[PDB]
Amino acid sequence: AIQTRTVINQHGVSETLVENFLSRAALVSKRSFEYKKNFFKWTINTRSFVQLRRKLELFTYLRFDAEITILTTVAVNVGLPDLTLQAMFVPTGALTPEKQDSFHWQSGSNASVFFKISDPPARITIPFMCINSAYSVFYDGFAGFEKNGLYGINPADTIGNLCVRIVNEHQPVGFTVTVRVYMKPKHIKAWAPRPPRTLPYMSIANANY
Amino acid sequence: AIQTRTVINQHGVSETLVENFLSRAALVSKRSFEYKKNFFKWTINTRSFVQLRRKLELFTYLRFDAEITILTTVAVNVGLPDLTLQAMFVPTGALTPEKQDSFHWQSGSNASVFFKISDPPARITIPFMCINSAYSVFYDGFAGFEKNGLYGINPADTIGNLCVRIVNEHQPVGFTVTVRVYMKPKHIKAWAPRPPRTLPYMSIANANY
Amino acid sequence: PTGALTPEKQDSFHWQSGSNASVFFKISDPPARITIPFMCINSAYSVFYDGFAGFEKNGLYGINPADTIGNLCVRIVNEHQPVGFTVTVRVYMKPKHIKAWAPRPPRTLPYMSIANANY
Amino acid sequence: GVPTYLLPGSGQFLTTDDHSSAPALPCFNPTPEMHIPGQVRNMLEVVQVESMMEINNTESAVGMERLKVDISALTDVDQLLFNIPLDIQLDGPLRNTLVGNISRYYTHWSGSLEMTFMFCGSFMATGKLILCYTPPGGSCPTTRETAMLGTHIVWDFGLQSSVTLIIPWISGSHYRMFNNDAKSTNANVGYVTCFMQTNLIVPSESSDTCSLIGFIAAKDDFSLRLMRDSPDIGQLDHLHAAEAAYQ
Amino acid sequence: GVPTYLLPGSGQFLTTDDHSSAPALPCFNPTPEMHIPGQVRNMLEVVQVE
Amino acid sequence: GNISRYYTHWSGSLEMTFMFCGSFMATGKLILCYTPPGGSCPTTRETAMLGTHIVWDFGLQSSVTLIIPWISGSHYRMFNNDAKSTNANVGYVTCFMQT
Amino acid sequence: GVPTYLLPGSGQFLTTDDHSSAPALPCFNPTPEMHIPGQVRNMLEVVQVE
Amino acid sequence: LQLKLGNSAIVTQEAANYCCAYGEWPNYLPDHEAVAIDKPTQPETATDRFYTLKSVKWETGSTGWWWKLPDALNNIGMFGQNVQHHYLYRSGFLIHVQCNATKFHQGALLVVAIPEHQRGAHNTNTSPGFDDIMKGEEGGTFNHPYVLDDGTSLACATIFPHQWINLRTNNSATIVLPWMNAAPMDFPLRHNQWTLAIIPVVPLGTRTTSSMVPITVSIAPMCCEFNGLRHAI
Repeated sequence: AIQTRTVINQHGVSETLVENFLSRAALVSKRSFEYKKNFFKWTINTRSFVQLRRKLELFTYLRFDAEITILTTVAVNVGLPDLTLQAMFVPTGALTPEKQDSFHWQSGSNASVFFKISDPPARITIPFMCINSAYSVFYDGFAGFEKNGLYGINPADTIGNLCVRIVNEHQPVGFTVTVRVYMKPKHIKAWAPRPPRTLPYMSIANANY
Repeated sequence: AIQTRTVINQHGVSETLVENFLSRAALVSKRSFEYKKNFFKWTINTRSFVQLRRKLELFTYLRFDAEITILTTVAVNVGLPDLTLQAMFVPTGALTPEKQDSFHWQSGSNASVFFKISDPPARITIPFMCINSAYSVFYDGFAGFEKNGLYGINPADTIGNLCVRIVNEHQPVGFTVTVRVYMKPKHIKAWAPRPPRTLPYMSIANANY
Repeated sequence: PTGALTPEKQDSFHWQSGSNASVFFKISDPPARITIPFMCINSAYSVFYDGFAGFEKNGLYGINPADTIGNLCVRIVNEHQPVGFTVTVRVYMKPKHIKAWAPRPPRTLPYMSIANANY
Repeated sequence: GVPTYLLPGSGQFLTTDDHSSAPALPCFNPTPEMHIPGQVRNMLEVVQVESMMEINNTESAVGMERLKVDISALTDVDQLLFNIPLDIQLDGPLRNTLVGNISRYYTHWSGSLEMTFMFCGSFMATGKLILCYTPPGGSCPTTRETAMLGTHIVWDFGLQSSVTLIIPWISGSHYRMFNNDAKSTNANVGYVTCFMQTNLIVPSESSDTCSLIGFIAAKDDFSLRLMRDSPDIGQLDHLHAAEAAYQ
Repeated sequence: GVPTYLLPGSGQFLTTDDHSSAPALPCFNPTPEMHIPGQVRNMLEVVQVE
Repeated sequence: GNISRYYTHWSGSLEMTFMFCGSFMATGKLILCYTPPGGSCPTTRETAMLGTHIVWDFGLQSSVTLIIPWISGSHYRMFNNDAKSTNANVGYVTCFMQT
Repeated sequence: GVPTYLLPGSGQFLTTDDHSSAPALPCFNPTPEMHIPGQVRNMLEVVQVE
Repeated sequence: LQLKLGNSAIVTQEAANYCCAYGEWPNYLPDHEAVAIDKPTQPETATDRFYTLKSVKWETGSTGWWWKLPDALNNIGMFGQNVQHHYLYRSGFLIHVQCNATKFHQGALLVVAIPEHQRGAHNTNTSPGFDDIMKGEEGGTFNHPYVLDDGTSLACATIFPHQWINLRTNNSATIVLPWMNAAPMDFPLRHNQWTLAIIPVVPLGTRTTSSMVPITVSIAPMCCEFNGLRHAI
């Protein structure tokens, strides 16, 4: 426990701006699947890891873009022949595939990328797809009207989900695929600051303690 | 022992400038690790090899940038499937990972690169991150105040450390990784020249003889 | 170049020397390429030198000490692997920015050595 | 889009190239500059500073007794005191100076020098010396009479206590000219030698031993080229904590 | 065409870089902005509150 | 102290404000010292009056304002291993009962 | 960034091409030129001698 | 021929020159409101007094002396009291070294001032302790002066600001030292910027035995300032 000092001279103000307070491309999903549920489905919620959930709940309303980067690292359970993947983005109102060889992967209307393993990782940016003017982080209301609706789910707030599939046919080798997704918020406009949370989180759906 | 001569005509002065006296990208680290301590951690001190330590101690204060280039050469202990690496740069105040699968590799705040083996080698440049105005090469003081502090360690002088990890899952083959780091100082401004050292070095911490 | 030491073993400490220039190229890339400036300390390369470097009575005839350039050294970087392989190196040199002086008659009889003009 | 094709020499890594790089931390402001006194911009501002040499080139002179020569009262006339072989790269009086350590990193050097002596006797003591300069052709003179016909000055002690001797021109290289690893030493350019003209004259109260100190400094046309690495320390030895960083 | 060559550091992925990206849905108009009161632009407007 | 956890280096001036929540009739005095970062915390009232003090009562005002001139800080991970070096204690603001 | 695509004939090595190259030693000044007498510029100045 | 600085005055010197170390004077902190913004008290009339140290003895077998300049004045006088109850200072110095011998002595000194002189222990793997560095007013002694106790040679030690005391010609030296540090203000109890060191190159001699030839060192802080101890509220 050595107690030191150093004088500090600074001039910068433009480092605490909200535009470059949240532009850091944190990890948001990490899930494996074995191919021999044979695919990766993930809703595009942001409150999955508590390092970025607490930082994002200082504000009430904010507005941004997505900038998804999918990084796939394969293995054989020695060399793998030229694997090709598909990463289809399914918004609301379009149906999600339930099986690997479904007819929903052939749907033209929703956007899809086709990237090899040997390439640099895939990258698409997703526009602001709320039907309000901003994402309500905290919603003090009920989607379900009558007496039984889940508290604090805004029906206008949802984005979609993305689905990742090995394109190739059944091969005599069986391999394990690990998918990591990095999201980088762009063009931030944040409103109405709020006090930060001290007690630890208990669920993904609500603010219990 | 043949003694020869040749007349010499020169005009150049701009070869002994300090800007291109230290811009030569010398090797600063070389350490292997086997994956089957499973990673590479190295503090960003510069006095590790005595070819570049003596050349850097002609001056008292200097100021530069880093320009790190990481060159990784793998082997299997015949062909290796598509290895992906991560090289996270951990400054002061942020925590360093102690195990390969720690939760500190998922930290968004510190910068990381993701490079394959088959690519050209990775490269990031690091700004001047002292909190004085220059790096004190020779420090005539104590960080520890009371009676027991290590002599000549400036608490404002430190930079950080970088950590290199195989991203992939446990595979049935076990391989040996060798990492080389090349640092190239850019934008030199050096002050107060000092006489060069003749007797050989004895330790990495101090100037004994 | 001249004045810097040449490595005598594969894992010598002269490969880690920062001062001399080095390239690091894979096999799968297109081949490596560097250009080397005019590093004589006269104003031109003496092809034919009518003199002695060694002064006294025993110097090799026709070796100009100002004429030399250097030497290049090529090494497999990787560790000892359980497979042993054979490497073949070819070097192609392409002279640029020629300025030639004083033409001479061409040689008819065949060469006998690499050091001198015998016949 | 634009149509491209790759050259040979694509994706390599020279250690001497100059290209831009991706910043690891954008939107980071470093600490601003401050006027710290004594900035050096060129390494020819270091070699122009005077720095003393080792005149006492005899064996078994251990310590800081190498920096001075004694001239006792019981010394016969015309006896040579010292000579300096003007060689930077070779072991002698000019090996461990300030001009002989910066010009180890470079290969070719050519310029003019400037030597300065200084006498450290008592105030009463007198006498004369003589200081010759031999051009790079001829060899070192042995007697005083054969050395007077060169370029000499006759310096005494009572009037001045410091002299200045301009060396006109030197040059050098390293000359690795053969097939194998051989070394060809450059030929010995110049000498500066000193003889005793008259005897030393001290009174009955001062001590009978005096001393000389020599300095050296390059002039403003000393040039250097083709940087290499210096062998001055030694390759590598045992460092006590050689892996502080790893653990 | 134009002659190129690749630098070292080609095809990596920094988590702090800033480059353009292929839009997943072109020809899509988001909902327009509205004056929502209380916009914060700099985080030194938060620390000055008692 | 929650926004300046996300950042490493901080340096600036502060502003403290007290407020008294007694009844309307009640009176009395206090005294409010500020210790610069060199010296240590005072223990008695007389050794604390010689510093920088104000003598605040209750009947006239119910709020006071005390400008703190300058602070600074960092984290200082200076060794080889994972160690923590706490910054030295800058300043104190202490309060004694006058009457 | 700018969008590219590779032609056929990309990454080969003709022995007669003319392109720039990475200098092995930048910041190095060669020895300057000197008027050495008898410069030949074209090889039709050699065949005209008896 | 006197140096009247404030309260005291070293009178009756030999002719001398203010060879400024490098090219600058103290300068008084031209503009830094970004750091330690309690304006420096800047005492000027009650610190500048030529604190003369103890006279040291120069014999034939002597080998050298060294003082750490913010350390040699921590317990002496009005500058010594301002080091306690202040933690930031900023000052440059002035040094006047004067020995005195007759016209029958012979010798030579090298008065050099070394910025950031990190010392080193001989033939061990342990860094020097707190007690081998913070010696105080008495100073120290070179154990191996030929390598300046850190390996860098004495033959190249004229790259620092220096003057010669040659007892044939003169017996006085004067160096003015500016603020040489990376930070704008520094901590006086644990960091020492300069290091005054005097080394006899040619040892003395006379017909009789061991004449003392006592030397005097005098130090005076030039343009000093400290943090603010008095604030409004």
